[PDB]
Amino acid sequence: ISEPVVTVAVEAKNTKDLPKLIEVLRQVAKEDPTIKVEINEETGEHLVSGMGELHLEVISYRIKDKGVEIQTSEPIVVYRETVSQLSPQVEGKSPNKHNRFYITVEPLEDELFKALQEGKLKEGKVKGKESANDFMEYGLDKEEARKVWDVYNRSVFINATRGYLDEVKELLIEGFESALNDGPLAKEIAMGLKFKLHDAKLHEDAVHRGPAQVLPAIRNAIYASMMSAGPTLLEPMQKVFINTPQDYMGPCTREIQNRRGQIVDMGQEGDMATIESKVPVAEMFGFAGDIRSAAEGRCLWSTEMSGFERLPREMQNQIVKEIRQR
Amino acid sequence: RREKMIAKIKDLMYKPDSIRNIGICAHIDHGKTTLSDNLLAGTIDAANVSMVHNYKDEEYLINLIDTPGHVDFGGDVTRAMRAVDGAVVVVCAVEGIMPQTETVLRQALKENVKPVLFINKVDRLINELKLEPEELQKRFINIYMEANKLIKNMAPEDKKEEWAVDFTDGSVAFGSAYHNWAINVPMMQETGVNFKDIIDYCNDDKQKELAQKVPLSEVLLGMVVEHLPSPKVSQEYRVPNIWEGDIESPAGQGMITTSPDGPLAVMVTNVSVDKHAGEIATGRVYGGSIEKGTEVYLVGSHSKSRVQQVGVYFGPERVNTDAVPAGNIVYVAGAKGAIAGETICSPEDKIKEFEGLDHISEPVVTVAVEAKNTKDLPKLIEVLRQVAKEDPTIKVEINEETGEHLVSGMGELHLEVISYRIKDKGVEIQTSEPIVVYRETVSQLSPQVEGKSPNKHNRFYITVEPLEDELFKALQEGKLKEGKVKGKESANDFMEYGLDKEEARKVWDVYNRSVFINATRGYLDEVKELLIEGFESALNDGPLAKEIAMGLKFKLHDAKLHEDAVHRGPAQVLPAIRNAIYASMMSAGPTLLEPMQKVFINTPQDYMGPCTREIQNRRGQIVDMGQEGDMATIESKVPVAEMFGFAGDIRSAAEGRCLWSTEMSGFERLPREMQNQIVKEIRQRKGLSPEPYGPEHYVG
Amino acid sequence: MSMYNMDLDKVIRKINKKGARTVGLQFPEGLKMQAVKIAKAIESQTPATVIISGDPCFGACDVSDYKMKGSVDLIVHYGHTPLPLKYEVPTLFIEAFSNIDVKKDLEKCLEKLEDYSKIALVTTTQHLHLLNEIKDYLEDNGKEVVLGSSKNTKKGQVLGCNFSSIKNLDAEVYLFIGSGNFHPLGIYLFTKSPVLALDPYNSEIRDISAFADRILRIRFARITKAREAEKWGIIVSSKEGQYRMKLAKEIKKILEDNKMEAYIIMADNINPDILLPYMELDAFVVSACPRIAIDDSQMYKKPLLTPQELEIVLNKRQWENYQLDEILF
Amino acid sequence: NMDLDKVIRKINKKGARTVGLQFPEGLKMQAVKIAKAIESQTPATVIISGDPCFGACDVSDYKMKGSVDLIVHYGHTPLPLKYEVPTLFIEAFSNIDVKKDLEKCLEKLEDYSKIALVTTTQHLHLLNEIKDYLEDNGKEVVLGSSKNTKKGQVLGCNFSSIKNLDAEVYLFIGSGNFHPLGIYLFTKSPVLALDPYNSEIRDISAFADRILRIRFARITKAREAEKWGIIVSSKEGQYRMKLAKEIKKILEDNKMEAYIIMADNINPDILLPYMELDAFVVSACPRIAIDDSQMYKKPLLTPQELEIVLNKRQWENYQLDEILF
Ligand code: SF4
Ligand code: SF4
Repeated sequence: ISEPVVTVAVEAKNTKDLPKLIEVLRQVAKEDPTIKVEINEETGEHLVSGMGELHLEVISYRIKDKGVEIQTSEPIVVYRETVSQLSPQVEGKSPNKHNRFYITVEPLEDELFKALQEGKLKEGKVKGKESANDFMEYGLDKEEARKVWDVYNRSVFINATRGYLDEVKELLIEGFESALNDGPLAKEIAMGLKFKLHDAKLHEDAVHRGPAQVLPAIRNAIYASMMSAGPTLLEPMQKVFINTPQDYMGPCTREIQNRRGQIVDMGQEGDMATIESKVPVAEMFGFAGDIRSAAEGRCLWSTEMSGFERLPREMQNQIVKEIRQR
Repeated sequence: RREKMIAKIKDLMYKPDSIRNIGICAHIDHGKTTLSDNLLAGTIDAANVSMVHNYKDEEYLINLIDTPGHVDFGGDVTRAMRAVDGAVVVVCAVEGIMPQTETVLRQALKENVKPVLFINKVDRLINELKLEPEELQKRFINIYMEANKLIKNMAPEDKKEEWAVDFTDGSVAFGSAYHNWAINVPMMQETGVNFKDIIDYCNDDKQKELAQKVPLSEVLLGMVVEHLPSPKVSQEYRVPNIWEGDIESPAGQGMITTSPDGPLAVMVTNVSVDKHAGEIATGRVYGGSIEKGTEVYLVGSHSKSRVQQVGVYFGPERVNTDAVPAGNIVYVAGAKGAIAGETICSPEDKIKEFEGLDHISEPVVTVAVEAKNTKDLPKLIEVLRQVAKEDPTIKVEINEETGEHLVSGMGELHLEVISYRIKDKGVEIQTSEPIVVYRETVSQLSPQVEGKSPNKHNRFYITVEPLEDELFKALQEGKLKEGKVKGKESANDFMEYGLDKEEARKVWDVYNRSVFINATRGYLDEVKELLIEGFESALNDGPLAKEIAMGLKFKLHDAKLHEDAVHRGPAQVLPAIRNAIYASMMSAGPTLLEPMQKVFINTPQDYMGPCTREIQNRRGQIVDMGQEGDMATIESKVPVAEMFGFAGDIRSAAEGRCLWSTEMSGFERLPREMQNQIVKEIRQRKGLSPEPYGPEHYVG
Repeated sequence: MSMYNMDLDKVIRKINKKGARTVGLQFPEGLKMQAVKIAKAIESQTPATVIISGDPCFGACDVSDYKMKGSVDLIVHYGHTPLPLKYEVPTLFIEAFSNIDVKKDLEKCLEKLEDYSKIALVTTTQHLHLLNEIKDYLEDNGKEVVLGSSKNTKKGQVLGCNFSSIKNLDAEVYLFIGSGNFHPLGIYLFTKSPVLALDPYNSEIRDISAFADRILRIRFARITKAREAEKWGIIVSSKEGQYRMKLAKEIKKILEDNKMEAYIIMADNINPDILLPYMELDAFVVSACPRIAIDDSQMYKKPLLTPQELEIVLNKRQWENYQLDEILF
Repeated sequence: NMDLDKVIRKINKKGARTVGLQFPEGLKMQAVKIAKAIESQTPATVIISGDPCFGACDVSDYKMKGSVDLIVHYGHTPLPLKYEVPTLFIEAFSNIDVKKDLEKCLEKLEDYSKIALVTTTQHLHLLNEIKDYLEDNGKEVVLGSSKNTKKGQVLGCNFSSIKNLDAEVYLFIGSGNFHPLGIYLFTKSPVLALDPYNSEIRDISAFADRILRIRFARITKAREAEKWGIIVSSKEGQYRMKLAKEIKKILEDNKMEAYIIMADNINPDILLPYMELDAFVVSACPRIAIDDSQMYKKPLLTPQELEIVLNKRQWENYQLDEILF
């Protein structure tokens, strides 16, 4: 699907049309494969995540097809989180202070990340040993790669405990998934992380170690290790193609730059111009209005995915504040 | 026997002219100890030793007062000199005048001490170098020229000739303190010894024969009576340079004239908890008369006590006495807990202070000590509580979470001395390398912020602002008791020291220079106490580095509780308020504060540039710049974090002519550009998460 | 310090009269504050030794009769009117009635009720004694007020798991006199009616409907998630009043009938930490006090559901008939 | 390993309609697999005790009474406790490869000739193997036993079996460093532990230093206390009411206030409301005070530590707490 960049909250005006609001939401997500949906058990909102303002607008429209009288919120720029340096090893202590487990976290290799994003490498717990060929195929050094324990939510959790690690495997995988769901930056989905188990020890037996001991130890170690790697919040970016009469060249270029846009390529065919730009999805809300006035309606424009790129450094503090406050 | 001598001392102590208040100024290996011991002969290391001495058909009472000379504990140096009117300057004849000799002589001259010079270890010139008598003469003259250079530079201008040392009239002598002999030119023209005899006696090892008719104690104490001033003589000129009072005042005039009739005015010289005895303050009476069973008002304590036992000295022993008049050296017991440097006076007449502070002693460096064997432990605790009784600047905690005995004091060196003093008491210990004490605060007013409980249905709203300076300072300087606000119309006191009235009524608890204040009108009477506990717990370890917070107003604005009034307990309330507090502090521009020292240097003025440069290299701010004779005074502020090693570096920079002191200035705010690094160092060191959990970990 | 009348007087005279020599004290968390004060007074006035129950105590369903069996002669249990359930030990109930005066808030009550002629009054235990004066005021100002009783609850009293006393009253409005959202919340969810709540501490009168709808929409989302669950826990409590093993076993077989796995787990206090071990289980149905599943659901990642909510999951109960579960003896 | 076939044997014989399962929190996640197997193979319904469970002291026979006809309890050797509900104890011997950790253990034991062995329920099966191994490599091996404890076996509050061995060194086999700590404290001999789970071998005198010092500090703070709490447990194997009442009288004789608090599980949270109480004495499990001291603000003391507080034992003579019958 058009990798999701905007997420909007939609809820039923009558809390009794709820049984069929579920039907409406799953019909809309069936009709449009670019729209992905989930009901927040944490919040009580039904979220619709799509490919931009217009992508979501089509889905908010197709609530008419389902007849659900609803409120639809303004879309939020759905962010992902990553790290910009390697961390030193950080120790997580178990619930009693009974175990110390040490992990180092670093940005995952580009070849591996690409392979995950483009579907060459399937996700999930690395169980079968001889299936380690897959990790090698996706660019990992083989002997090092076979120590992968999970491939989880766009990252890899890997075991260098010799002998050590013998306790925690299942709990560590669950904790890996939970850690990737809500990252260190502002509880946004984590992407492109490698997590290496550096060292480990345990105080109480392995028959007094359960879930309340393993879960906090891994969870606290993981967040702390990510936060000490220069955690970066990223905005989704678009390649933006604008085809406009030459007459509106100056206004159209102005409109692109105003939306954090940078010119990529610029082609001319007779009296028409095609302009290729890159701009954050976050900065292009209401773009139909701005681009229309700035080109006197001459430009027709559309967008393709350019990744979940890093949100700019000087803007990061405010965006983190807004997300956390929400 | 003793009885006769003690009668004579009590006769003596009522004549100021027949006392000599004196000290010994020497480099550390030049034989102060052996001279002091042997002088007493006609060991020590005491408050004071007294000597009664006959000189020219008249009896005299000589107080040898302790005079430390450790040049990087300059407070102690200067205080000692303030007690004495005369000094025996002692120079090793082989090594000559040393850095340290110049330094301590200079402070003596500065505080209006008349010097008299003794050349020690004559034996080893004549053993090592075998001089001709003319070569002896010329080495004595050279040392006494160096001595006279310091007197001409430093002494009072009135006195630069009279106080200069002369070989001719016997204010200079020579000998060996060890082999118990001394001579000046007047003794040579009484016994008929020449320089050739001295050289023969020294070469032929006949030093016992010499000792016999030119005894160290007879010669040198005679020289002290002749040449060093009486309290009565001295106090006419010493009083204004030792004391910064109104000099026309009746306490001032009473000190000038050495009046036992004046208002009592004394200075405490040392206080030592003594091994069979109790706690004693040794002091000098400048004016008036201290009496046993008398009420006396320590001006440093801003307090009183009532003197039990007064007395004077009889050698290193103390003779209990009904009254001690001015000009004497005093022992008192029942001094409250008065410290070295304390100003004691009459209560009702209540004199001005000799030596005070501009900021009460907050300890700024902490060190860990443990007992090396896990068995001297219960005794290590007796040692540490003795140490903390004898020194009130040293504060001691025992970490329940860690098992360490933490010792916090006034600087690297102060703590070095303490971990030394532990070994004199005999716990075999290991001492850690020291840390700096930080404090946490906030710099801005915060937004209103919501703190939610685990169950997410309890939820308080609080803001934090810096506490008003009036209230902060009044807590610091003891005008306001800290603790839970009980008596309600005691809110008056908060008003007086700068808080609004409506603010004041609703102050609830006070703690760590801070106040938790109640903006909900109208309720809370079960949860109040839990809120206080949560508040105090939160401020003990602040958000940034788990360091003591201070300087805070907390306003509780609003709060919602989902459960019953009677189903709500601390598992709801304490995380909710404690989450609120960290979040609120983090949204108020949280600040690390560092401790700072006022740093005092006295050094000859050729070393102005080097010493000022050395201070500036350690992030130091020059405060004031004084000049007395050959030397320069530097006042600075320097961060405690940049003061490690300073005694080594400023020794090199001023060729050991530095005399320096520190005093606490309070905690400045750490600089902004510094803070991130230093906080990361403290969290690294404590095994915390490397970055400190911001508002996101307290929001939802 | 005393916001509530603990009737030290009565406890001591009955202890002494009965000749009990060891006495257990049970407090809800709101009154554990006073345990030591109370304990010191009893030990000063009798030669009896006091045993303070340190364990949590949510309600009258949660007496420590089993636990203190053999250990003390008498339990003094505070804060509740009893459930009529079987006592292994001599048990004294002290309700600990609030020392609060609602008279000063009745004017604003009247203004907020301009729109209602027929009122149900409701309180919880510590304000039961004030119903009279509220009711008299209201009827002297043209209201018709009804007190509901039932087999389980006193006249005008609710608890989170028994609203039996407002079942058949069919009023325009229910006016709750008390401290927290929970009891007003429960009355709203059972009645789906106008519910007003006077906090006689806040002096604040609040309509609860907004917060209620917020809760309900989260319950919807939990049930939505539970529809995918294939392996289930049925949670049962050893709490005297909360034991509903019959229902637990019935639900077991019903889930199995629906081609799913179901396992009964029994414990005393239910919290997320005790359920972390059962990694296989996708959702949980609470046979203990229903209020855990409703009130604390935000503490649990995995869905915690009442039996009634399970009925909605299995399409055996209508969404329009979402309801709180109850405890009856 | 769960001994499921034997559990099944016992279930079917005794005609169970309803079976309870008890685990330490370390074994709970195998409850589903076992419940599923038993429900597949028998007509019985399985009730998982979801209760936190420390040991054999912590049987939920009152909780499960009437609900289950049999209790299957894993990971523990039974105590001398008089079980109401019919109960089957399954030791659940370790899923382990102990093998090329043997030579590493020999390496670290070079300095010592006469060795005492100690281990726990879960490793009883390995004793003979390791005893005979050390013997065929020149060592003299002694295994303690006592009234309650099998040959070479100990518990956290039952160290009786290794009190009287006169070995020069003690080798503990397993994880949990309370056990080696107890061994060290009682014997005052060098003590090694093999943790066969992650292959760690170590001297426990090291780890004792810094714990003893912490206990000392605790004690020292407690010397200031004027009001005390005395914690007893409703758990059948932790119940020491006699003792608690003796301690109360003792503290009252020392002109202090004290109050008995009874609870099932002890944690920091449940002491939080007794704000007037300045310290606490644990008249339940000796491990609580020792293992979890960092979790409690206020000093938590064993009865031995209180003795120290009152100067009716010297710090000289520090001793762990033990639970007799
Ligand atoms: S909700 Fe019901 S069962 Fe639970 S504590 Fe309240 S009265 Fe007891
Ligand atoms: S040490 Fe404590 S938990 Fe272990 S068996 Fe003994 S009483 Fe039970």
